[PDB]
Amino acid sequence: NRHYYSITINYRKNELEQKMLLNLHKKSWMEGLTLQDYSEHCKHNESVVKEMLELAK
Amino acid sequence: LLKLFTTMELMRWSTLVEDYGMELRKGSLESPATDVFGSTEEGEKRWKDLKNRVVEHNIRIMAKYYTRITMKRMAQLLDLSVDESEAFLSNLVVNKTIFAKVDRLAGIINFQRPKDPNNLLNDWSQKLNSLMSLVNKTTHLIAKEEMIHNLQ
Repeated sequence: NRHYYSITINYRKNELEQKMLLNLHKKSWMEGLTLQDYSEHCKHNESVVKEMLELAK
Repeated sequence: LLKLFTTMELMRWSTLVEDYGMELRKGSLESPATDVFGSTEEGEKRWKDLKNRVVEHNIRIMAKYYTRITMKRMAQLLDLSVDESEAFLSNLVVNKTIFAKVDRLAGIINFQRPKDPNNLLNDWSQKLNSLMSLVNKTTHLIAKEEMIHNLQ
């Protein structure tokens, strides 16, 4: 640290970055029409998750 | 060949009688039909095996369809006995008809209607029906939404 110091770092985020990046990331975790992968896992409850239910037991 | 190709309408082999008969008569082309009937028994085996092979083959074609042609009616349309249809079923049990339904009560058969597991089968139908409705609903939606942009 002698002869050689540092400086603090803060940020800035405006609401277009906030909601564009926010809905960008929520949409990056959501689907297209968003109803798509629902019934898939509803019916993997009948096909796959029953095995995970027995293993859970 | 094209009649043996696919989607065989159940056709009359008496229409094939004149085809094979003049197929013996003409020497214009395929002259060794008399050689197909060359041996006293062998061409007869080819012939009964041939009618047999197509009369099993078309059953394998209509066996794709679940449309239930109700084989007691089919034996009447075929003008053949139900006892040699039991022989046909002896060719079917070795031809793996083993997924089918017969009746003590009726003589009508079913090639489908399994035990139908709803966690497997109606699962699967509900899956591809629902999902294909969703994503096929998705595409031309935004596509026609782009088609109406060009009217402006």
